[PDB]
Parts: sequence; structure tokens; C-alpha cells
Amino acid sequence: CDLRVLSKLLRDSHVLHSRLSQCPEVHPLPTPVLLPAVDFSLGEWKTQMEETKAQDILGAVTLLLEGVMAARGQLGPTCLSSLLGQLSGQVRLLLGALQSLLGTQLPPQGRTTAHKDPNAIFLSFQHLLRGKVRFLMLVGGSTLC
Amino acid sequence: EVKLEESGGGLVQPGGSMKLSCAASGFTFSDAWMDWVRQSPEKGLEWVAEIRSKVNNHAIHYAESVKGRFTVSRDDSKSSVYLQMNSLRAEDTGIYYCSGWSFLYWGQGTLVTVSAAKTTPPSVYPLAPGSAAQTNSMVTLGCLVKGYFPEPVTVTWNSGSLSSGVHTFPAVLQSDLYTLSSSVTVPSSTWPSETVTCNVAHPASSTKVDKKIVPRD
Amino acid sequence: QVVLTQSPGIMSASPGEKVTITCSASSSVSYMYWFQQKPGTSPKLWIYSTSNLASGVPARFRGSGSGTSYSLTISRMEAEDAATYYCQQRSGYPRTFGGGTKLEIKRADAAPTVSIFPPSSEQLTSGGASVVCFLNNFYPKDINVKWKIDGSERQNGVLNSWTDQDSKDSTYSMSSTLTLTKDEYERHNSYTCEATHKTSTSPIVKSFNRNE
Repeated sequence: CDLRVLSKLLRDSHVLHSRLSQCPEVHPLPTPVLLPAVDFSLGEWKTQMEETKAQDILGAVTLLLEGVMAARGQLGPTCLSSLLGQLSGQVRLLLGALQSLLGTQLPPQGRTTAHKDPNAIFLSFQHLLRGKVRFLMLVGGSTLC
Repeated sequence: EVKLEESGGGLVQPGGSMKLSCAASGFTFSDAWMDWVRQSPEKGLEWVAEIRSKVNNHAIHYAESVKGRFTVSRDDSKSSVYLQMNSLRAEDTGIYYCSGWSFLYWGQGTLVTVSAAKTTPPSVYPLAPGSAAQTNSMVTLGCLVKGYFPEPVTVTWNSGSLSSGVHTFPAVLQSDLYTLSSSVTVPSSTWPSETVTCNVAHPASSTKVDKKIVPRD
Repeated sequence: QVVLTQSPGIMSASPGEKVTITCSASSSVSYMYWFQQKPGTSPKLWIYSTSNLASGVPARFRGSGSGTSYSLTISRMEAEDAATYYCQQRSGYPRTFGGGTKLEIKRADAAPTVSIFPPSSEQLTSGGASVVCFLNNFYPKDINVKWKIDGSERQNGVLNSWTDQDSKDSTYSMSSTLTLTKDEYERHNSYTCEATHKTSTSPIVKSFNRNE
């Protein structure tokens, strides 16, 4: 396959986020939920070994998928939860690509912020896909897939 | 939160067949890679088999010493993973554990004895202090569990509320029968004035609640 | 078929001592993983990706190494740290583990607490007679037990059992059971259980006569 699993993955992702205005009465989570830190200062993160960087991410997509599920699990059978859900679909492609490359699953891990705002969960996803992931799709790659 | 319960172990004869089950709860099971890992004093910890998730195409791998004989599978809908064992050898004996998310979660384990012998239930006996009952500060009571096969046996005291000062001893095999004992030491004011009771369990149906009481002179 | 070897197979240490355990790999691996296991419960993840501590694992632990040589260090250990530690590698299949380092604790001597038990009245109905004797919380582990029946050595019919290092204090315990047939039991009067231990030159003796 491609280094475009990232691109069609990023594509598919605005499209769902966009749809969060079709949903009447969207309420900021009744419980703050952890998410894979939206930090834009990854110069030092670049120096670390080829696998490590990938291992930090696997750990960070696991926490994300874990975040989606927990906020979708403070919430009933709605429209948010319904959408906050094919998002889980998208997260899972990423998780499978990284687990496969790495030959293992890893634990939930890394620096976090908490969010009641559903929007910012739809966001750490797009943000991971744009940084940590991207700066580790550009160095040729042991493919990504 | 996340829990895994093996069931299906116990006695099987050499050349038999046995199926292990594992029930997961409290996370998305179809998102988990699963693994089977068995333990014995000799061989130690040995990985047996891994089965990957739906997204990871359900790829399977086996320990070499197990190919042709053990098969692994899952049912996502049921949140479960299985180990179908065939042509069991004596060396397959040991605690078997399901582990989930690449060794992050571990069940309690089930003991798989491969032997030709059949099952004997325990004879359960109360150990009460000698009738020249030398009262003192602290007093020691016991429960003798004699001639059962196979392992294991569990013993608690008063359903588990009496846990300080208990020593349950590992079983000695004597001639195809396991003997095991447990002691408890409790302040003299607690007994017999209050009741202390050992709950013996032996999977293979046995469950004896044995009241400890003073012996009549 | 990557082979893993752990150094001190067994070792003891005191609270506040530095501990260092080594895993050697047969060929190069990118990471090491570790697990802790205490007796009668399941392994748990301890360290993964060489150097990441697991949920539950105190900051006094640190994992390191690369290639062919890794290690787990505790800076200043604590009693609760006594367990078997295993390294595991994941560079392909099979998955293999090392054979463990048992980290036990060292302490000052304790004499055993000894008590003796006659056969129960329900074991007696059914034709048998075990006399059982508990020798409880001593240290170190080495102890000798002699049964005396009417004052003479009994050697045959004795089954001894030891426990592992206790979790709270760090002592060891022992069960000794002499078993006989009801008939041979009832042809004698005094049953003695004698314990010889590092703590004393003179044996601790517990007995009971069959006729009160």
C-alpha cells in the first residue's frame, strides 16, 4: 500500500468533524477526558530513534481511541455519540497500521490534557496525524500501511 | 475495570483433548490481541500462542512445541478467546493464562494436569488445640486437607475476614494423593467465644465448611 | 529462538540497598520488556519498551540497556519489592522469557513458634491418625524436626512442608505431619514434636500424652 493511508485518513476526518453541526444540542462532556497532547514543539522528539518515535505514537493513538470510548461512554445513544464513533472507525485503521509495523500493541501512554469540549477530541486526532505521524512518514519509511 | 476469567481446566488424561475458554469484560474485546502463556516450575513461563485483532487480520502464531496439537481462536461477538488442546502430553501440565493487549492484562490462570489418574475429593479435618488446652495470649488452630487429586485446593478462614495470621502450606504429593494444611493464630479472646471456620474448596464439586470447636475432654 | 538469560538467578537485599538485575539476549533486540510475579498470583507488566515503567510501578525502578544487554535497577529497594522478575523479548515469534531473578529479603534471626495437634475425632472414626505440628515465623529457612513416639525417634510417615518468604514480616513457616493407622496410634501414649534452629542450641519441644 501507501504513505497516503495518512492522506486519505486525514481526508475522511475533516468530513466527519464537519458533520457535528447537523447535531442539535451538543453538550460539552459531563466528565473531563484525557487526550494525546496537542503539543507543537517536537524538534527534540525528532532526534529519538526510528522505532521509539513510532512507539510513542502507538502509545498515543491507544490513549486516543481510549479517550473516544470513555466520552462516548458518558453519553447516551444520541447523534454526537453516533458520530463520535465512525471516528473510532478512523482511529482503528491508524492503530492497526502502527501495531502491524511494530509487531505488538502497547499500553495507553504519554503527556496529556483533559477536555469536556467534544470538538477537541475530533482535533487531537487530526493533530497527531499532522505531526508525530507525519514527521515519521517523511523519512522514506519501513513503509507505513 | 478490565477482567479476564479462564475456565475449562482440571484433569485430562495423556492423549486427551481439553478446551480452555477466556471471557473478557470491560474493554472492547475485538480491539485486543490475545495470547496464551503457560507456567510450570521446570520450563518456567512459556508463550503458547497469539491471536491478533479484526484490524490485524486475526493473524495466528504458535509455539513450535505446540503446532499440530493446539488451536487458538476467538469470538468477537462473545468477547472470548479459546485454546483447543489435542494429544496432550505430560509436559503440557501447568497454569494456563489468557493475556490481553500484548501482555498488559492477565487472567487468574487455570491449572491443567495431564495424568492418567482420576479425581479424588479431599477428606477435611479440624485441628483444635490439645485438651490439656494450654490457654495463652495467642492460640493456633488448623485444617488438615488429606488425600485429594488433582490440584488445586483453596482454603480461607471465615470467608476471608480472618486473613491475618494464616499460613496455608503447599501440598505434598504422597502417593498420588495431595495432603495440604492451613494454620491460623488468633487472640485467645476471639476463640471459641467467637466462631472460626475454614472453607475448603476443591474444583470437582467439593465444598466443606468446617467449624472449629473445642474437643470434649 | 532468541535466548534470554538473567543473572543472579536468586539474591537477597535489604531495604535501602541498590539492586541490579541483568538480562542478556542471544542476538540483538530493539527493546526489552519486564514482568513481576509474586507467589500464587499472575505476572504483571513492569517495564516495557526497555525503559517505560508500568501503571503501578514506583519511580525507584529504572529499566535500561540496548542490543544484547539490558538491566532493571532499583535505586534504594523496599520490602514490597521481593518477587521474581522476568525479561521478555518481542522481536518476532516465538516470544521467549528469561528464567527469572528471585529477589528475596535478608533479616535478623527469629525462633519458630511451635504448636502440636492430635488426630481429629472424625479422622479417628475413619481409621487414620495424623499428628500435625506447626513451626511458624522463623528465620532463616533451615530447620530440623524430630518426631519422638514414647521417647524414641520416629522417621517413617513424616511429611514436611515449607512456605515462601512472608510478605509482611519476612519469615518462613513449616508444617510437619506424622501419619499412622488408628491402630498403631492407639498402641502408644506420648507424641513429641522437636524443632532445632540456628536461634538456639537447645531444641524447642512440644508434646501431648494420649491420656490427657
